[PDB]
Amino acid sequence: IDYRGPDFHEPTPNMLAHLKEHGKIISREDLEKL
Amino acid sequence: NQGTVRTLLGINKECQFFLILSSSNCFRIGPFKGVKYPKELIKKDPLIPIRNSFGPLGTAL
Amino acid sequence: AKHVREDYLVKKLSANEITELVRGERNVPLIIDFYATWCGPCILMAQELEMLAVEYEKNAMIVKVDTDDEYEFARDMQVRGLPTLYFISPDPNKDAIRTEGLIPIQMMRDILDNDM
Amino acid sequence: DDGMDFPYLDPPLICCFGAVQKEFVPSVRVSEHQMDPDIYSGWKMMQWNPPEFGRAPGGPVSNVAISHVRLGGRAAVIGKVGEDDFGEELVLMMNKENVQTRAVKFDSNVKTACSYMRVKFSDDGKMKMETVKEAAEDSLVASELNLAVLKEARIFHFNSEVLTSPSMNTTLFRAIKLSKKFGGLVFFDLNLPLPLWKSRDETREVIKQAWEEANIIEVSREELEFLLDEDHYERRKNYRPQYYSENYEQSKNRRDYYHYTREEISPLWHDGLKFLFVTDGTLRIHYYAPSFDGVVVGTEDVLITPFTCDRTGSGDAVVAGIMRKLTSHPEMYEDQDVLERQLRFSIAAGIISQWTIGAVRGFPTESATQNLKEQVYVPSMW
Amino acid sequence: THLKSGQVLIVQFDSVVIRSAKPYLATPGATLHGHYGEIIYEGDTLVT
Repeated sequence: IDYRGPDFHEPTPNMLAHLKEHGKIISREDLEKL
Repeated sequence: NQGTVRTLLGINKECQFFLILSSSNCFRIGPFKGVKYPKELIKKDPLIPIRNSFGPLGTAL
Repeated sequence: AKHVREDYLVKKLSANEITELVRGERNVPLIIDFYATWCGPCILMAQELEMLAVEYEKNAMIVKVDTDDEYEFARDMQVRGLPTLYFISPDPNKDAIRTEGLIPIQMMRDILDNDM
Repeated sequence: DDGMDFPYLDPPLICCFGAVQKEFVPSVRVSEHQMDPDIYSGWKMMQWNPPEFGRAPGGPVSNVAISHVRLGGRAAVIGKVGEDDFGEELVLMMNKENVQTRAVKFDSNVKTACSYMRVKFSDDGKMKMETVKEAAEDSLVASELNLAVLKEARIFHFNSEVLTSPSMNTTLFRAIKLSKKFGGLVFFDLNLPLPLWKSRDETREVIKQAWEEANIIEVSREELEFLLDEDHYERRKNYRPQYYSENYEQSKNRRDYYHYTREEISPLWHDGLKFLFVTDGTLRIHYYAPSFDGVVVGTEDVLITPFTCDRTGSGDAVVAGIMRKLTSHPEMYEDQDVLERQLRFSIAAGIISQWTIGAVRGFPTESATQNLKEQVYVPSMW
Repeated sequence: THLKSGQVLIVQFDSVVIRSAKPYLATPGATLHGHYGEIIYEGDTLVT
């Protein structure tokens, strides 16, 4: 079954990856604490 | 989209709505035949094409 | 923004950007797609172009023009039907190719490989 | 050309002259509404609400021939294809559905559906293109015309696309002369290409020579108002009275199905014409004859299947049904009742053709068309 | 001419304007909802 196509919704985004803004990596979090 | 106002009013005031009558509310019934002659006309005395109508007596200046 | 990949690879460009692309120096074959939203067979053409834009990662550039936006420009390009594709060679010596109708993807590959 | 022993077969042959193409939409204008430039999953919303010119969009002549033969008739196609894989598969597709290909010419000089142009940057920075080498479809010369289809065929059908190329102009006129010499009618379909939607005067100058040679002409509702007056016929459609309606129907604000009078289509009328057809999609068909005129009422439904609706190719089915009933029943020319009764088959075919995706994938059968005609129309009409 | 429903608005020499209406037959012991000339909206009731 070919997804995408005309009769299927847009692809579901990975929820962690979808959180572009309200989420930071551990390195930046460590850096901003000092 | 035009329309004619229609104020209920009637020298009464409880909530005071008002109506708009458009061409979609009222229509015209096609042509028919009937009598339209009912007159008591008089005799003309045309002067300068402005009419001086008088029926019973002669011209009265 | 580098966090989630784009769902669609073909980029929509205006008429002036297409003029700049064709006039300017190029090193890869160029594909110009003419399409409209009300078009019937253009959904299949869009899907096939989206598939083609993945196999040719960086060896080709694929763009589309919306005739509802740029109508006079589409008319000037001698377009007499919506499902139209233009193949532009990377060199100015070779002439361009106009294809009309819902052509198969394999013939598109043959066009921009063996003739461009 | 006189070689024959036995009489021709029962269904009269139809001559289909033009260009062989796959899923082509010639008539293109500027649609007011657009539905997202990238997401094609929502483009189907433009098939429920067409832009009023793609309501019943006609296509190539091969589509018309296929729809005609699928409706129980017989058709033949004149055209030229290249010695490519695409050219060899187009003829295979046409052959798979009993379309005669005795008049399709294979050549190796040109490639199918591919035309070589040249960039011609003009003053300012507006690019142009000039056809250096023509495509295979529009490269038919008068020498390679099958003088057997023209003799046998009783109706010559062609569309206006062939008027956009120099060589096919002469080839088409030679074919018309031959067919008329052999006694065949001329059916003109006005599926105007994009360049012909520029101005009324230029298009009228272009199509005058072909228009004056036609015996039957089929145009859409927009292709007639464009040819007479777009501004006047658009102002007349959107008009509501300031005070009071006129009869009662005007007081319901229904859709505008205007039946043009014979004094408005007079500039597009000539002595040789036998029929003028104006189709407002599948909704209505206005027919004009030398001695009478009228309108056939129909309907449409694309919301019956909102996910598999695709209006492309319905006009070809309508025209094919018209031709099939014209050739099957020869008494429709001078009988208004029979004309109205036989013109609902075309409406049923056009209704069915909008229920599937793909122009050639879902052309209706004759039995299905008759079934829908009988199921939609009251027994008195059918 | 087969006149339609409504109330005659204009009585011209050979024409009539009808303004349209909608009769509702009401039986004895019924409950009219509203005074004379009550502005009736699209869904509100008239009689029980």
